[PDB]
Amino acid sequence: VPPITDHGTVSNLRFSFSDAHMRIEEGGWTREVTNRELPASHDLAGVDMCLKPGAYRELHWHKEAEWAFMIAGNARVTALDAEGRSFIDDINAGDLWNFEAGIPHSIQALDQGCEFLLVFSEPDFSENNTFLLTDWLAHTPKDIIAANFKVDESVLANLPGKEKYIFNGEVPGPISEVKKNNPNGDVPSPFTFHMNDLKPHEFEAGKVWIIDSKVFPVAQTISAAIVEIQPGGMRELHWHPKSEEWDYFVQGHAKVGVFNSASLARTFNFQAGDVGVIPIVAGHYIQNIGDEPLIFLEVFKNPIYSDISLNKWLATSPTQMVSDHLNISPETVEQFPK
Amino acid sequence: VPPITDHGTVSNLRFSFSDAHMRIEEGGWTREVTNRELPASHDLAGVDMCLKPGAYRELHWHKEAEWAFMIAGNARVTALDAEGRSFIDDINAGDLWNFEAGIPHSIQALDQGCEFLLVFSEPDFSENNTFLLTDWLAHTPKDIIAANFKVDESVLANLPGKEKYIFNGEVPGPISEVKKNNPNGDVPSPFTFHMNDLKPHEFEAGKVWIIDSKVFPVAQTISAAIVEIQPGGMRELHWHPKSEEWDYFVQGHAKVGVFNSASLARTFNFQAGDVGVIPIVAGHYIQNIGDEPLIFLEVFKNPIYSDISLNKWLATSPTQMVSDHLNISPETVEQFPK
Amino acid sequence: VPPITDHGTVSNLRFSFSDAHMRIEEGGWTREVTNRELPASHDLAGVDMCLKPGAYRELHWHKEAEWAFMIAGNARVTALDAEGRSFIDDINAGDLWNFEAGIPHSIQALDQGCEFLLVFSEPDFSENNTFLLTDWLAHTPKDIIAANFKVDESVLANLPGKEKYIFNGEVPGPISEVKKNNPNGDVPSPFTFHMNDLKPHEFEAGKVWIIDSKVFPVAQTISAAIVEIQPGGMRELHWHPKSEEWDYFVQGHAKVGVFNSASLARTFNFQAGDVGVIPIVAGHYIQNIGDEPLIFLEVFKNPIYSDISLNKWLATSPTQMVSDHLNISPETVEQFPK
Amino acid sequence: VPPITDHGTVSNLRFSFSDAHMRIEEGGWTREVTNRELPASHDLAGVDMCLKPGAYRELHWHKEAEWAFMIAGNARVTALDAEGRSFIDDINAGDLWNFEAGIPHSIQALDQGCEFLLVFSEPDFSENNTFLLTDWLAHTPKDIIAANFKVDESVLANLPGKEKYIFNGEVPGPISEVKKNNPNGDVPSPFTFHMNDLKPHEFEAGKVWIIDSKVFPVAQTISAAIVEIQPGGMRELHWHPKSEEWDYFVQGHAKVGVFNSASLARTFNFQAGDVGVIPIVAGHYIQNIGDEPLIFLEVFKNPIYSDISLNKWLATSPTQMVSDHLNISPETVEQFPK
Amino acid sequence: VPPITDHGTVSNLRFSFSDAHMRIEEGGWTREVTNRELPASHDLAGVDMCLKPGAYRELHWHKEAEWAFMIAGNARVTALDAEGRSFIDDINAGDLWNFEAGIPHSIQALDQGCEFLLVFSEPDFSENNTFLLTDWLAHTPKDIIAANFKVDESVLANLPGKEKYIFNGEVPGPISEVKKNNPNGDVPSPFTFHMNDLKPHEFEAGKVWIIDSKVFPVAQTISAAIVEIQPGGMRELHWHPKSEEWDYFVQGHAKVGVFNSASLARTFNFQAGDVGVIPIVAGHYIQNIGDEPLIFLEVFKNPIYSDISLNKWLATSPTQMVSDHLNISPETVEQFPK
Amino acid sequence: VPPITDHGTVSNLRFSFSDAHMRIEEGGWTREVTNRELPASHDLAGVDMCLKPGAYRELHWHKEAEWAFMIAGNARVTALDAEGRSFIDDINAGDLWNFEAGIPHSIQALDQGCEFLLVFSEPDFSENNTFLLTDWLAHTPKDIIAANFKVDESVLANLPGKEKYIFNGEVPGPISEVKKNNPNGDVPSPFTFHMNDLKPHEFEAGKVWIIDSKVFPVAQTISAAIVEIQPGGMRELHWHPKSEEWDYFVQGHAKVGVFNSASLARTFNFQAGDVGVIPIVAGHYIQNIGDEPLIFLEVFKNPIYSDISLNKWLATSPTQMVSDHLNISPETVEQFPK
Ligand SMILES: [Mn+2]
Ligand SMILES: [Mn+2]
Ligand SMILES: [Mn+2]
Ligand SMILES: [Mn+2]
Ligand SMILES: [Mn+2]
Ligand SMILES: [Mn+2]
Ligand SMILES: [Mn+2]
Ligand SMILES: [Mn+2]
Ligand SMILES: [Mn+2]
Ligand SMILES: [Mn+2]
Repeated sequence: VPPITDHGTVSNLRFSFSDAHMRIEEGGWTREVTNRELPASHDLAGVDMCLKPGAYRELHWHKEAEWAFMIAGNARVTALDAEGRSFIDDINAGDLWNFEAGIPHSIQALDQGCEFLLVFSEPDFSENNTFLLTDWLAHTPKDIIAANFKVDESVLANLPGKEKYIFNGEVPGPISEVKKNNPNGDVPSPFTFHMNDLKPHEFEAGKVWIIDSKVFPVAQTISAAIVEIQPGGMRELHWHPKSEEWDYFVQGHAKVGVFNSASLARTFNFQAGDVGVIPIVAGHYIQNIGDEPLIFLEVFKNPIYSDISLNKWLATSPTQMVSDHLNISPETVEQFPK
Repeated sequence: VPPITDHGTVSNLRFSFSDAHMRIEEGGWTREVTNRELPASHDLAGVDMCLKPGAYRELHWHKEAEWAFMIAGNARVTALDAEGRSFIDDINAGDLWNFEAGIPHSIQALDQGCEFLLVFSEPDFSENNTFLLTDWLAHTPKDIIAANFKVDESVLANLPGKEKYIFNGEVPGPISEVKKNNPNGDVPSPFTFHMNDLKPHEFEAGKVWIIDSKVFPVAQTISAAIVEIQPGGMRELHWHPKSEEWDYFVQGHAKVGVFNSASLARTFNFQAGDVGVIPIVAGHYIQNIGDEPLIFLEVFKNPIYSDISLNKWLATSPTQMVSDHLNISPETVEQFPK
Repeated sequence: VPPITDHGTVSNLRFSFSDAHMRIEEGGWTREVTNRELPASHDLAGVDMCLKPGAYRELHWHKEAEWAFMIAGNARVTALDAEGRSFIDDINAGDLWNFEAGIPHSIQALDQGCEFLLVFSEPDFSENNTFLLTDWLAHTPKDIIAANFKVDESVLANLPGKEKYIFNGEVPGPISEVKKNNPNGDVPSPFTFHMNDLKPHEFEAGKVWIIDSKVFPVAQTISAAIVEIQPGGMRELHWHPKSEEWDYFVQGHAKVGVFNSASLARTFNFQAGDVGVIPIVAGHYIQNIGDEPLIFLEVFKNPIYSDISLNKWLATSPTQMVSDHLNISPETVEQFPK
Repeated sequence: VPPITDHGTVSNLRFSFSDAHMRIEEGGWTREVTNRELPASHDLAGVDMCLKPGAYRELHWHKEAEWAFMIAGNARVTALDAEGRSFIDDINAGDLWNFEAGIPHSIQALDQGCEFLLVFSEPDFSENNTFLLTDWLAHTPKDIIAANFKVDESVLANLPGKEKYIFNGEVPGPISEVKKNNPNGDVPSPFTFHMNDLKPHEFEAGKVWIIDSKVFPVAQTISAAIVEIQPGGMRELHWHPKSEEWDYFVQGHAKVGVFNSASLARTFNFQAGDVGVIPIVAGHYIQNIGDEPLIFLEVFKNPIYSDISLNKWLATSPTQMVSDHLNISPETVEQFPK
Repeated sequence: VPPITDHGTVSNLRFSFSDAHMRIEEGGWTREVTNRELPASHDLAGVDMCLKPGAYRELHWHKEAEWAFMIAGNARVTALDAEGRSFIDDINAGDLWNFEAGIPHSIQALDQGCEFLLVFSEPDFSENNTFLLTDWLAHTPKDIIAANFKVDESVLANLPGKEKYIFNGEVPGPISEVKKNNPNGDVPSPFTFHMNDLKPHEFEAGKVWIIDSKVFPVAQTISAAIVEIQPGGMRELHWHPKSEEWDYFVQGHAKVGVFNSASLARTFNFQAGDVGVIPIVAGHYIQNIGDEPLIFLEVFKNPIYSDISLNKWLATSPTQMVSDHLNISPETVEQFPK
Repeated sequence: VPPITDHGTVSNLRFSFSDAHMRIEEGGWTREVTNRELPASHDLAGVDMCLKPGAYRELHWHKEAEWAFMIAGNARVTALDAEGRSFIDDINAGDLWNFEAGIPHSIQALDQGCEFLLVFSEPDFSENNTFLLTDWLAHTPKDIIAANFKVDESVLANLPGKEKYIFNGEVPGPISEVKKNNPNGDVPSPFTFHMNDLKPHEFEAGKVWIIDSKVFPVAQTISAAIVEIQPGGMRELHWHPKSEEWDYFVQGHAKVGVFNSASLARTFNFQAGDVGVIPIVAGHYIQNIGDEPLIFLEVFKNPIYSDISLNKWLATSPTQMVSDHLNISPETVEQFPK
């Protein structure tokens, strides 16, 4: 039963990962929520990926930018930038990584295994359309690859003739034991973000970690806010002035209300496996309706996080004006949060 | 009777605000010219709005950016930026304001009433599709609103159940009396521009006030030039190398000739209240053909104003080249203004 | 007969200037390759132009940005910027010029005649739809032109009533004797790039000059790399992470291999007159299959050049990782170029 | 001052031919209203053309189908169908003609001169991009034209090198003196409709002539209704179930009210020479608000005319239903016109 | 856990009505599945609507065509065609109705209440964007309505100023005593289809009712197949050569396998509330995986039903060919069903 | 060197099959020309296919329609229609076949081998995106297929795990000994057209076979004209009033001149392997400039062939009109061909 205040035609704004197709491979599985599942999304698409301990996410690159939140476990990522500088790191649950457009990279689960959420900067992304190393070489002439590698063709007899995508491997050693020497050195700012290094803005019902370009300098395309709200609390009525919002609910149960313009309003129930979308500058709230902390990510195709809270808007507006607006006494306006 | 020099298929570039449907409300009226009326417009849309003394344009926001030229009267504007800092000011005829995308604001006419022109950073804008405070709260559950405001549900019984848009109010007190304290402070650069602060570039036939981001720093999306051309004068043949041009004619009568590419040319007569469009990098002139000084706004979806004049181009081009081009002697080409 | 490793549906990527329609004029000829010829090109379009000694390319402008490589001969360019500062220079084979959007300019061949390649910042550009001075003036009322020049209309009796486009003239004098005085002075950074000022990056089989905004400051829209590859040489396997690639072969014979995503691969034979396109972030190689040096241009709609080589990528990647990927031992992997 | 019952954003639906550019030629003039003037039109475009006595509209053809209503004067039209069959006729004020897609034809005014309205089956038509006989031959090699006509090239010496479009001529002789012999014979059904052959449907306030494919068999693409409404009369509330409606107001002053769905309503005043558009299945009324008979054409891109009257709908609806809907007693519902 | 025989990226093809937002009214409720929920749907949109006894679905029309399947209960429909002929009928569960584009109609539940499925001839339809009688009259001037009904304005004082959409009423009397006298008579063929008049085609695993234009003459836009499959049964491997398929599952549990081209295949699990889509000419099967009979609707935007069965295709094909294809002996090919 | 009469921007209208990628399979080869090679084509796409004697083109179907011309050799086709009726026939060079949308079919070369041209009813077609029998079953679960065929899964052990597309087989026996029995019988009209059954209309320089739905009833989507032009002859100036033209040149060298509207004209040379495009209603000619007869196919997405010749148009127009048009004498006009 929807609220008495819902009205008009608003698109579906919710899709569960459990309704997504499961590509299962030895060493892990993958599934995605794209604009082919949720057409209200115009900026971002999400992939939920899981790797068994030591399993590879095959070396690859793509036209889109990658933003990743570590759901569980631990993993190692490697990458190379456009100036020939290399990057290597290990991360645990709660951490992020970020590869801007066309930056090649790898992921390998460590002893714990891993599950992570990836966000891609085009709404029509697909994991089955990424540029894979083994696919690339499987479709390059062996004389050409031999000339490139400066070796003889016989050495390349056992190159795969078909991609691996996600495949099993052994847990690697320590970084200092595996890191390869590069005369260009490392990338000047990490492609990774370790989350204890940031402390969250605390509000009444919970906490918010804001990770944008001002916190994570390489993240020039996608930014996010990790929100944790205790039971009975609520993310207050607000909107984002610059961009559509793309949500992934990590844990808990929420009631989400969205008001587009023109008497348009809809309310949805979200839970821990769901992706949601808030249209651009649409006014919305997210209320905890479960007994455990509600954790989710607001993600945006925008290097800068920004939002606007209704309470703040009214607090800075002349009191007689808000009173004439809301048909409530100035005295009662004066007691709203500030 | 068009000039014999006109040729080819050129879109219509003229539309009168008097030919737009007028939304009249208790306390004011509004009418708009968009790509639903002038499809040659690809960047901007115009709104002509009128407020009775003390009347509010309801607290609201939109996805688009706002640029406003004050036609008549006086008014007060309030706003809040993305970092929580507030803004309040009074403006008179000739002044400007600017709200970048998603910045909420209110307008209240003062004792004189006011008429103003608003320009929006999308060609398909509509005043009837704005995000209104009362609409938002009318479509939010009352328990949710109460929890947000941290008050009891009964307090919100007299909340409007329907938008106000433009409604009557009493002329407010002085800012020094009505302003609210904000621990975040004021916005660092005003959302307002007082036009007496600006000196015009003066040429033979008139004056041009140029207001772009180097003059009006918050205006990062839309910039403009106010042009006044005396009787017998002309805006010389020129073009803008980076963007389409959108005109509003304040006063006077003009003959405007536009040359798109490929032997396409069309001539229009404009008068006060007309909206016009010059295609991107199209060559054009604007001649005063009336008894009175001609005043209009050239407005652009571009942070930097720029143009290129024909006479300057020829004066800097080698004389033999201009001579071979125009079949005119070097001596008289040397006679052109520089 | 295509290689066994090619697979799938890849668009055509090759189009010959010899297959483009030739507009012949008094004083020169022109032909173009656009997405009306090569729909896989989404960013840029190419124009091949030839001018007889002393011949004019008519004074003109366009919405698009111009990046030009001088194929043969010598020529003079003139231009004017938005701040009223002028530019004039002479250039030889191998030199470049660049006029950003809407910057008006002219070209005149010198004693040798000239042939040059122009690349434009929209894939649907057209040489037959540029903004011509005489086309403009032929479609402006003569009273208006008279007022603009403030001459009497008698002087304008011989204005062309029709474009000239490309017309004959005398080889002009030295810059020092023909240059016109401009109180605003010259442009602060040249619209020209003399290739003798830049040393090539040299690798084993050849050389490449990289010219982008860090080398050629006015070129904020288009960048390029001029590549020369000795017989038996090859441009090593790589991709461009940010942009589509647009190629013009100057001289020689090449075999070009392209790997799009999803096991998509195609091989092409390219020749002296040919235009090619490599899709965004597509992996590719370019092998010289002739006995004369292969010269070509990689051009991009991007102010910064960027690429990533497979050799460097594997070089910076952990050896066990590369070995697990490619089904070859660490020992032979340790033998790849770096 | 719009009715208080108007609401919401409705496109502009009115455009006056007097605001369209007038292409004037020796022997006549032309002007058009297309989606470049009235973007709410998605099906049809209008042309208002005037020919001096004996004047030709040049032999031509186009991709679109044209429907013509003769406003004043008399004319002769000729055409050819796809089976090699020819057609020739004379027509007067009030008469129609119809040329399906690609059917070539000519128009020549007779002694009175003529003005006529043409309607075209694409909203983006323009008269300046029609296929002209002289244009065609002016851009065909003269040897090719010579071989085609089986003649030698010097008779083609005075072939126009440029179109004629509208040029002067002598009022031709009688058809029985002028008709050329065609072994394929005449077309089986005339490309013309003489309006005196048609009985009007008579209603309370006026007359309706309905001409669709059941009446005018060749007009398989465009149909129409000529409506005349007496002073004080009204075109009753109705809608057209299958297509958009395109109007030309021949004479009088009208108030036209349009209701799209979702509480969207707009009201316009129309006068002679105005073109209007009613969106698909939109409900509308047309009231005469002048003292002279209101005459206009409702035109549709549809071979069959159809409409549905509100009064008829209510009369055929169960009385308790109409009452339950309108909160009016059965006693009153039984009194509506049926 | 998907089958291994699945591969590649196929859009989501399943959406549950229970995940669609519910519009609740006094007397009924509504919910829809469109391409805002199911973007793979390119032809049709679905509405699940339920009415309380005596409740009206308001008199209305829409630009799209309506095809309706009666899920439960009984109801009365009324309509009017383009020739002024009337229609009224009652239907029970399992029956259909059909209103082509713009045909006005009403629905009123009888004593039992009703639930029905509506399918509309555009994928972006919306129940909240329908043309309602009262919405229309609420936005028509009262003087205009007074003239239209030929009554004085005092009678129209109680006209709704706002839509009703779905509202309560009394179960009406028999058609014979409530039917209104229309001098134009009844429509020539009913807008209704009583399913007991049609015998199903029987196959061993179930039954198929095929309803297209040859059986239901007014239904010229949408046709359907009602399929019932016993436990252990299967709708054999087949495709439809001319159209997309739009599915609504009435009862049961199904496993549906879809094979698009190019090794793309996906399998879904369907049940009672679900909507599905089969892309055009895609090969598919539907297996009953429950204990109860599986009942569903295959619906098409196509007046004629068509399919092609794999078994028949192979049976009519030369056995040497089928054997050469499938690597099966001829004798085994000879025992496939035919 | 293009004619003096060419002018303006025309798309490229030519592409050679020799420039298309050739997919080689044991037993044959295939290559295609689509809008990824020739973006001016908006209706049709071409495939050039060659099958070794006895080789199969795998059993398949597609969304688009097939119209095919037999270039050389002989072949056998099989198909099944939507009413369960089967078709089988063998054909030789010069014959056609036609399978409407979604009609499944097979091709097998006979003793001679075969090469044929296929034309498809969408411009973005690709042979590598066809629905293949083995692809379908290889991506269908084998339990499902076994239940479908009512066999044991053991039987399905050797089903391919991958498409066959083009594979070798033995040249089959006579139709009467291989045709399978079908209780529904054969299709009422053949999907094949034997060209010896058609007499060509003979004109002066050559012959024309016109094959459309009035000649070839199953061909309701694509029609064609086979044109043979003797040396020194020419296909006269003409245009097609209803559709774009798609050409394939069987034999010879041609000069083709195309006139779009608005002074747009371009001329191309076509030869033995070329595909061409003529825009809709564009006026054009095709002249033989070789020493052998020029044979080509004009193909159209239109069930009815139609064209309009300039000579017929002028012969049927009043002579004074043609004379005033062309500035030619009435007597010289009267000697034009008729
Ligand atoms: Mn990745
Ligand atoms: Mn938010
Ligand atoms: Mn300007
Ligand atoms: Mn240029
Ligand atoms: Mn490259
Ligand atoms: Mn015409
Ligand atoms: Mn009407
Ligand atoms: Mn309905
Ligand atoms: Mn089916
Ligand atoms: Mn032709």
